[PDB]
Amino acid sequence: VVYGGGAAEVTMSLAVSEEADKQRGIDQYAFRGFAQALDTIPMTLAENSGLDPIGTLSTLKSKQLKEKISNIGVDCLGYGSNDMKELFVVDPFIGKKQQILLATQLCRMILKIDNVIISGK
Amino acid sequence: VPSNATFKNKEKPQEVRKANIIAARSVADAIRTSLGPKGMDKMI
Amino acid sequence: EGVQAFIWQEFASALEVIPTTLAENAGLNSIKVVTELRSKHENGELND
Amino acid sequence: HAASQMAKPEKRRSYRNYGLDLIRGKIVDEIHAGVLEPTISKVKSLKSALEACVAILRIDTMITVDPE
Amino acid sequence: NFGSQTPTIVVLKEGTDASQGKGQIISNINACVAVQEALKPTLGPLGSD
Repeated sequence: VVYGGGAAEVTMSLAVSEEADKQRGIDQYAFRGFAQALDTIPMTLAENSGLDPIGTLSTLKSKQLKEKISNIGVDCLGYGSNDMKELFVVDPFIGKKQQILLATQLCRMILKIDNVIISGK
Repeated sequence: VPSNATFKNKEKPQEVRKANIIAARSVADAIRTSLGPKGMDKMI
Repeated sequence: EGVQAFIWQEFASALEVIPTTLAENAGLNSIKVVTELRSKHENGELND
Repeated sequence: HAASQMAKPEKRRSYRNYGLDLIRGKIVDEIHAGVLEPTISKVKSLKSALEACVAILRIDTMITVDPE
Repeated sequence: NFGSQTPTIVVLKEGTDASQGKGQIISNINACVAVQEALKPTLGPLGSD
């Protein structure tokens, strides 16, 4: 089980950015690109709701650093109480786990493409 | 919180500004290879 | 402490294209140079 | 020629001024064969042939504009 | 003798390519190198597709 409303992507984003400081090396910029990509989904929810993606993402990142509660997320319905426990929003974990696997494993094949041969119809 | 204030309309300028930046960065990529003492000449 | 400050963070990173291009045209790794650029330019005021 | 640089001082040197004879298929002295070329012809040729190669190696991208 | 044209007999049927000269075997070398150009970046675990 997981809780939706953008609370899953924000929780997994800060965990990747924290490892980038410990690893450093040439892959330090790789974890930064994956952390900024997870925050796009919460920022996309603020675009359709007419909110500020900068002010919304900054609140979620500051909440996970102050407290360990991962249930805070974006509210597109504007009912308040950013805690997902009171809003009852629930998502399957098997659904969110495939979103990362299908996106990461597909980009791995796309970045390997060099010569593109397209025949005429 | 939503449904109030204002809603953005005529979003084509948002796409026009993106089309102008992408087209401008494409021109800056060809001249980028000529920067610095290691740059190369461009025959036109 | 403002949205104008968040834009200035991208303004400083946009100027890094000039030293990055110098490394790419010379075959050297850009990150390996910039890693040495950030460390040397902290103590040194200029000429680095 | 490889033994000319290592020919070393002491004319007895020799090993130099030898070239190909295409008619007889042998290597003979070009001085006795009567084949000589001006020295300035070698200086202006190597400098002019290099400038043609330098300008080509420096062209990264060719842009061809169609006539109007 | 059957006509004033008197065509000249060609040894090979029309449409046949030519050969010998200089560079005929070189044409076969450049054909394999160009095919090699695509397979070179695909070599190695860091290679492309």
